[PDB]
Amino acid sequence: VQFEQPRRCPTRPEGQNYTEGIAVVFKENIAPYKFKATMYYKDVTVSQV
Amino acid sequence: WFGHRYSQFMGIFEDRAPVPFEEVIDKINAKGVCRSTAKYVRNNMETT
Repeated sequence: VQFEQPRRCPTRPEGQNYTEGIAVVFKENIAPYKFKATMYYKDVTVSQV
Repeated sequence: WFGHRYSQFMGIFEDRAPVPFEEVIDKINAKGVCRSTAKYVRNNMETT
């Protein structure tokens, strides 16, 4: 019998390459559109007494 | 009320009257027509 010769060791995987950047994350808009209005009307009352 | 040179609503009474079973069956489903009259029970009174 004889001794086993050295095994080939694993290597550290190269790793992940990351690109740096600036992000803006948008979601679906659920907010209603809002604006200003003016109502012009006349309350008309006829009382029968 | 009909004044001189103008007319004015003294009042507008608005009501929802059910269509009776008999009309739904014999008029609406049978021929696609309604009666021009509404006969129904409102405020414990039969009104036409």
